[PDB]
Amino acid sequence: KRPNFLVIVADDLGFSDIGTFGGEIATPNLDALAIAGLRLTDFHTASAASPTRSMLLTGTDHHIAGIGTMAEALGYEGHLNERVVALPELLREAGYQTLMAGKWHLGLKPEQTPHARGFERSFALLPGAANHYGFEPPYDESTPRILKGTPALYVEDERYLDTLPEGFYSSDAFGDKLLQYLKERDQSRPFFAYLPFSAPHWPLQAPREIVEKYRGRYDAGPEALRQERLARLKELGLVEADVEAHPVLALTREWEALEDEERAKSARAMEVYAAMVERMDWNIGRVVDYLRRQGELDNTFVLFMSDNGAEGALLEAFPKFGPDLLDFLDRHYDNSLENIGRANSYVWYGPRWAQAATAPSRLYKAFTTQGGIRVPALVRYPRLSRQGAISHAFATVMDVTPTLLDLAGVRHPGKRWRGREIAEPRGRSWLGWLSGETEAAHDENTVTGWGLFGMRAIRQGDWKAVYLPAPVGPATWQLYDLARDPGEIHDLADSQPGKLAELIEHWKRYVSDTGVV
Ligand SMILES: O=P(O)(Oc1cccc(Br)c1)c1ccccc1
Ligand SMILES: [Ca+2]
Repeated sequence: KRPNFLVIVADDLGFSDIGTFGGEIATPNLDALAIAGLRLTDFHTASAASPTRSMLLTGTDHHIAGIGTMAEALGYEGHLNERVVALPELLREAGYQTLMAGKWHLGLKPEQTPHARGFERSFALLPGAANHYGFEPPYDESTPRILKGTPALYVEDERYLDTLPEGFYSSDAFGDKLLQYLKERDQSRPFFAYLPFSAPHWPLQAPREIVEKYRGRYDAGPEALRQERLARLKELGLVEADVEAHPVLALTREWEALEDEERAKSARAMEVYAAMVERMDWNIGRVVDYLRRQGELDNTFVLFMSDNGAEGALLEAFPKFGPDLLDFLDRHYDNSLENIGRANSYVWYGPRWAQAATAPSRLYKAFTTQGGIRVPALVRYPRLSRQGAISHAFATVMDVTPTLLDLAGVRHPGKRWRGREIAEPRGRSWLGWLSGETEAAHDENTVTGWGLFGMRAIRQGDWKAVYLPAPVGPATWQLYDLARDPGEIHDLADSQPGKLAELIEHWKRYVSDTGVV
């Protein structure tokens, strides 16, 4: 009996959003998995979506894997490249049926789809985002660049779909298709099921009957929400009782300065966001419940994670996502209070709502601070001894591929594969740790880097240096002790210059080992 694998990925979901991670959002199915399983407080991705995915499915750094930056902002090919082999390719050759429904974000062309990169069945959104209901604006030269880059471009296997079924809603469709593939499976061989949702990613959109469950829940605003989330994190033991939260940084007006109408719309956005997450969770339950009734769940290793920190961006602030985003939305969408959440609305919830969900951490998605890279994760697999607990052991998304190969009885092919030279995993298997033999998969000497959009981080043990350029940081290296300062508040660069210079060496090594530009 070799295990099945179920890897579920939420898109821009925040660290404390779900119930068992401190949240008020209804997530009964993930909560059952998390309390019985092991929850992780020091698990890491990249600061953004496609880089994190490139890493999940190869076991090495996104700069090696082809996503050195996002395609949309151009191993810098803009897709998963031929210098790496992908987990599903490896498992498919060892007898696993490879199944996916969800967001891909690792290439748009035939030779780059899931069906080209190791999946026997796949239903995928290829770009980084799209309208959850398939409602499309007009496309021409003049359409905002951010909209031109996010059409509802789906594929099933090799067939690019020219229409979507009626009632299409992204999370419900991904639940539907993965269930179909599981029910159609060969019941006497194991599976690798990959369930990358595009929820709760903008535009924020969800069925009204779920949104209505949160009516008025967010009327006290995002600081009030942050205070609730931090109290609950502490109460549950997810964060140390006296942790100092990083201060909230935003260029928008604070809740109390806002006019009544603006508040009503901003709260309605966060109501919609909550319904996205509950509705995601509902589709996760349909899949998990089917596996359970089949007698398969207990020999399934289940991993759930978000792909980056919660999304604080103001899409109207990046004129390269335009020209004229807001004017185009005014003319083509209906963002009135009543309509927010339907197919022809288009909103994002902004920096303050997002910081409520990353607290105590500094900032959010697209930064190299812990706000952008520390994400919620859980593992439910009852053959592991380390279950029912909360672990603060350091771990990354690069650890997953090695772990699953290990569990599957499969050797990584080393440096050549299908007659091409290839990269070897930078992560470490979780099996010694999760099987209870060791306290963690890494130690006080483990070195890890990040670099993206001109920001840097370098970590060794619990020591981390960060580099944020202008206008979002001081354009210099800052040094943090994450054992004492999870908020990355107290810069130690002057009190501990030897430690920093050491980390700076490690950074140069990372640049040269990974090909960072
Ligand atoms: O994965 P994505 O959500 O990532 C980012 C990263 C930095 C800033 C922003 Br805004 C979105 C994204 C979605 C669609 C097109 C381009 C990028
Ligand atoms: Ca994402």
